[PDB]
Amino acid sequence: MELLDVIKRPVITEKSMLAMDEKKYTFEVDTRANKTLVKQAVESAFDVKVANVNILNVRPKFKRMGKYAGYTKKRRKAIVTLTEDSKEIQL
Amino acid sequence: KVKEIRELTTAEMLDKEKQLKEELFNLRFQLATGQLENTARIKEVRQSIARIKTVLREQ
Amino acid sequence: MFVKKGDKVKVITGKDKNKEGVVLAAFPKQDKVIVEGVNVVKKHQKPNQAAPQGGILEVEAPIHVSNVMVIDPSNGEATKVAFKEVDGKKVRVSKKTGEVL
RNA sequence: GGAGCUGUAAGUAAGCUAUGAUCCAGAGAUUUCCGAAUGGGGGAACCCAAUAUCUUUUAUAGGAUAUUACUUUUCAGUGAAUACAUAGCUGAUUAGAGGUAGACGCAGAGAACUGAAACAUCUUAGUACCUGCAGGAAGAGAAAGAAAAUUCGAUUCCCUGAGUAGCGGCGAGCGAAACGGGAAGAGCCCAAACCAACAAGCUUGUUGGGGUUGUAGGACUCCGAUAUGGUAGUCUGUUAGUAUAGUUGAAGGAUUUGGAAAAUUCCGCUAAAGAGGGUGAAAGCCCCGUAGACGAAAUGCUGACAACACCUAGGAGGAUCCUGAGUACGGCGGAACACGAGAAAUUCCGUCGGAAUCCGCGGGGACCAUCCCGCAAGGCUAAAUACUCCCUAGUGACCGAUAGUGAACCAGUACCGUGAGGGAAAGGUGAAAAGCACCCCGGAAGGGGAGUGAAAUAGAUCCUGAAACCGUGUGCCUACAACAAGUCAAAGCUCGUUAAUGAGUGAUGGCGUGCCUUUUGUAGAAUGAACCGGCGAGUUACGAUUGCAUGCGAGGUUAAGU
RNA sequence: GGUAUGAGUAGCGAAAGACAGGUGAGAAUCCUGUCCACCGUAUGACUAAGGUUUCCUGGGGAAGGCUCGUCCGCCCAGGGUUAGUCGGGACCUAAGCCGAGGCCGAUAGGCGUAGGCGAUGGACAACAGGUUGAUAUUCCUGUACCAGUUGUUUUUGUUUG
RNA sequence: GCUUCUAGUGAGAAAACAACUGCCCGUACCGUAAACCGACACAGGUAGUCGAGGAGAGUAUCCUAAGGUGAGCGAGCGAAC
Ligand SMILES: [K+]
Ligand SMILES: [K+]
Ligand SMILES: [K+]
Ligand SMILES: [K+]
Ligand SMILES: [K+]
Ligand SMILES: [K+]
Ligand SMILES: [K+]
Ligand SMILES: [K+]
Ligand SMILES: [K+]
Ligand SMILES: [K+]
Ligand SMILES: [K+]
Ligand SMILES: [K+]
Ligand SMILES: [K+]
Ligand SMILES: [K+]
Ligand SMILES: [K+]
Ligand SMILES: [K+]
Ligand SMILES: [K+]
Ligand SMILES: [K+]
Ligand SMILES: [K+]
Ligand SMILES: [K+]
Ligand SMILES: [K+]
Ligand SMILES: [K+]
Ligand SMILES: [K+]
Ligand SMILES: [K+]
Ligand SMILES: [K+]
Ligand SMILES: [K+]
Ligand SMILES: [K+]
Ligand SMILES: [K+]
Ligand SMILES: [K+]
Ligand SMILES: [Mg+2]
Ligand SMILES: [Mg+2]
Ligand SMILES: [Mg+2]
Ligand SMILES: [Mg+2]
Ligand SMILES: [Mg+2]
Ligand SMILES: [Mg+2]
Ligand SMILES: [Mg+2]
Ligand SMILES: [Mg+2]
Ligand SMILES: [Mg+2]
Ligand SMILES: [Mg+2]
Ligand SMILES: [Mg+2]
Ligand SMILES: [Mg+2]
Ligand SMILES: [Mg+2]
Ligand SMILES: [Mg+2]
Ligand SMILES: [Mg+2]
Ligand SMILES: [Mg+2]
Ligand SMILES: [Mg+2]
Ligand SMILES: [Mg+2]
Ligand SMILES: [Mg+2]
Ligand SMILES: [Mg+2]
Ligand SMILES: [Mg+2]
Ligand SMILES: [Mg+2]
Ligand SMILES: [Mg+2]
Ligand SMILES: [Mg+2]
Ligand SMILES: [Mg+2]
Ligand SMILES: [Mg+2]
Ligand SMILES: [Mg+2]
Ligand SMILES: [Mg+2]
Ligand SMILES: [Mg+2]
Ligand SMILES: [Mg+2]
Ligand SMILES: [Mg+2]
Ligand SMILES: [Mg+2]
Ligand SMILES: [Mg+2]
Ligand SMILES: [Mg+2]
Ligand SMILES: [Mg+2]
Ligand SMILES: [Mg+2]
Repeated sequence: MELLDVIKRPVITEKSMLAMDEKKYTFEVDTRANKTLVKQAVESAFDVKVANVNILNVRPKFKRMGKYAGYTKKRRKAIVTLTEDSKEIQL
Repeated sequence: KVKEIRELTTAEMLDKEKQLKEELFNLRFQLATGQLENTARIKEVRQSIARIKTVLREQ
Repeated sequence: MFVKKGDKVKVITGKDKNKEGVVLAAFPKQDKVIVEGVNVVKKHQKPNQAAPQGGILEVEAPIHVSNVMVIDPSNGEATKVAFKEVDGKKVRVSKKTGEVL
């Protein structure tokens, strides 16, 4: 897959916003991307230097509307920690 | 559109595609935040990339 | 449909029979159309639509397209529509007089 | 194709479209992962590699694309015991591997309940099931046939023969075939003799020629013509048609009723169109259509035409040669033939034995003779036949939501089950949402107004709205009475009708043990029903027979089929 | 299928609660406080399986909860699971399973060699504290370890190596 | 896995220090349970670890610690059974 397709979007939440204060950035990533790919994708997309990437899988969540019930899509969340002496991401 | 894509050369179409993929990356990020107004742009860009790849294949 | 947005039509059946108006919008999939000043309804709206009183709004409801006959612009009379080729452009002809549209 | 469009699904939002959008049809591109799956593994939709090239990083790690299963066919290369070899091994090449339409076909294997009023033969059945192989059809098919009217001339299927001949614990049952009439029709290639070439160890293989059968044919030897006819050949083009989008397509206005007209009345008109659907009720003339005329860039399919390919010799001679062997056939054991071993021919399977070959061989229901008909042990073959998961257009004295598919509705779903598997319920506001602004009680729910509407006692649990069941009002009766509860007689009171020698209630009096089933006999202390509603049981096909009816009558009548 | 009868009857599932204050339309039943009481080889603390969002936060009170409900493992709306070192894979094998060729067999298939799969066992590198409403040997702080990579300096070996 | 041995493989090796690289899956929560198996927020069933004090042989017993709990109908009355 292309590097520009690995990173889907940022994650903006109370937890991710807090983590930005520590210079780590949460993204939704392609479910098939390993944390090394994410590191490479982040660096090429933002010119930053990445110190560490932590990565989790998010299970699909049960939801219902009216008479219909199903599941939200599975997601893959990558927390990218930038090095010191490095540019930050500005989303 | 298709007319002007067929005018460009192979290298230009490869480059044109990478410019669109980046714009698509930015649009997704602008959509994730409350910063994207013309949300119809995303489909426009996706189909423009599709049109280029279709043309690339029929050459 | 044989009637089109912007057409001048005459209502041939309904409560508003013999009224005339312009087609404000056409609904080909429903075979319905909206005509100015025809089939008005009094709608009891809650004010959640940027109208800070709610009020009872008067709007035009659609009517079936077969209740409307297009008006002959050159003659002012309602007429059935024929399709004759002019300049290679397929156009609507007034069956009654032969005028176009 | 010509004005809207961004599905169901609104809503906001943001957009597209006369530079032609959405939409429609033909042709292409893309087509993640699992799944035969096939690089390896695996608890399907996941994990882990090799090799090559590319890419990321200073680099390792990372990423991309390609190739890599197994067996088969052919070729090449390597290459054991083991001398040459062979096997193995590596690569290439080639082709299969799974799924279905729960149908139709052929083949292997193959029940039982059941019937026989028991039951082992028999029957159910060669059916169900399982498995293999298919093909659009399959199978069969070009006489070692049917016959003995003298003849017919491949096969298949339909009518008939006929419930006949037969088979059968001669029981129950099973049950032909030929002739006759139809549908459809079509015929052909090999093996062998012999000839030629090549290769090998005079034959002994390969190739090509030759040859194809029963009034026997062919080889062979003679002469004589290189014509004439045919085809179940090919992504050979060309052409036409056709399927898959479409275009065009006549003729009505008033009046009365109504919320609305298509109803009504009045006069009109159109019809190669008075099929049908929709539209505010029931429309030939408002809409979609219909009859009719018309249309194809593209891709299929079909038919011709052309091309090309492939088949197609006559007559006379018999000296010799050929004409399917472990075959035919026989014994034994099974099976198939309607035919159950029977007097059992014919066909096949296993086992053993085992021919002739044209002066021959097989069949004509044991067998022999005679006569007649055919020529096995090699293959192929259209049509008439079977079936329909799907596609298109229709049809119905078929269903109309307890029906009709299990499923009209997000159903093979929910739900049940470890699993195979079982398997529901559930349609309707209105013409249009015009889906009740606003007010009032209430936390809300829900109501009351006010509105919308023709109608809301059409307010979404929404058409109609039965019954059981629950309640409110009250005309008459009821607190000394033992009552299948009604019926007949009857005062009093309260009412007034489909106006009838009326209606409701009823003190009191006479008489009186439900319904059904099953029984000699049931109120039965036998059975069944809680109640109400819906659903729920002699039908159809083919045959037999009788009555009635009609037609014809010593005659009556066709079946398949066209 | 609907609705009765029994009935406003049986039952409401092993146990201690009390009061004050609060919240709220409404509270025996929600919150807070106080005392009281119960478990304590546990009714505590972990964790495998199994479940699969039930976790957290903010709202809600139709239904579910055998009463009630302002509350809930319920409903609505948002969020939450971070590891070279933990457990599993890129390590190993047991039982068993699969099985190239192979052997056997009406079909289907059965068995089985090489080769594999397969833990419940073998092997294997970090810990303490802190931090959030919800994760932590995973994040952070401090201090480590294991495998490998690039470079610098230092030594010694270049085919009698 | 590991440790040895040569056979083979070899031009380079090792140490110190500096900088740097290290993938996939699980990791919420319940878990002697109202969140698992029992149709139920059901007196049943559910492997392993830790499991304190006094008296005590003890993980028995009684009462307690850390910690957890008052268990999803109540109010009266104080008949028969
Ligand atoms: K597989
Ligand atoms: K079928
Ligand atoms: K039997
Ligand atoms: K019997
Ligand atoms: K055939
Ligand atoms: K018969
Ligand atoms: K019998
Ligand atoms: K020939
Ligand atoms: K109309
Ligand atoms: K009509
Ligand atoms: K064509
Ligand atoms: K016989
Ligand atoms: K015969
Ligand atoms: K014969
Ligand atoms: K109504
Ligand atoms: K009453
Ligand atoms: K009486
Ligand atoms: K009895
Ligand atoms: K009941
Ligand atoms: K009751
Ligand atoms: K709450
Ligand atoms: K790990
Ligand atoms: K283990
Ligand atoms: K965790
Ligand atoms: K002690
Ligand atoms: K103790
Ligand atoms: K309680
Ligand atoms: K009492
Ligand atoms: K007692
Ligand atoms: Mg992780
Ligand atoms: Mg695979
Ligand atoms: Mg019997
Ligand atoms: Mg017309
Ligand atoms: Mg009329
Ligand atoms: Mg028989
Ligand atoms: Mg014989
Ligand atoms: Mg024999
Ligand atoms: Mg003859
Ligand atoms: Mg055929
Ligand atoms: Mg039904
Ligand atoms: Mg009904
Ligand atoms: Mg049903
Ligand atoms: Mg009514
Ligand atoms: Mg109703
Ligand atoms: Mg007395
Ligand atoms: Mg009295
Ligand atoms: Mg008796
Ligand atoms: Mg009785
Ligand atoms: Mg009695
Ligand atoms: Mg009974
Ligand atoms: Mg009682
Ligand atoms: Mg209790
Ligand atoms: Mg105690
Ligand atoms: Mg104890
Ligand atoms: Mg909670
Ligand atoms: Mg909460
Ligand atoms: Mg309750
Ligand atoms: Mg481990
Ligand atoms: Mg095996
Ligand atoms: Mg095999
Ligand atoms: Mg082994
Ligand atoms: Mg360890
Ligand atoms: Mg926690
Ligand atoms: Mg945890
Ligand atoms: Mg329990």
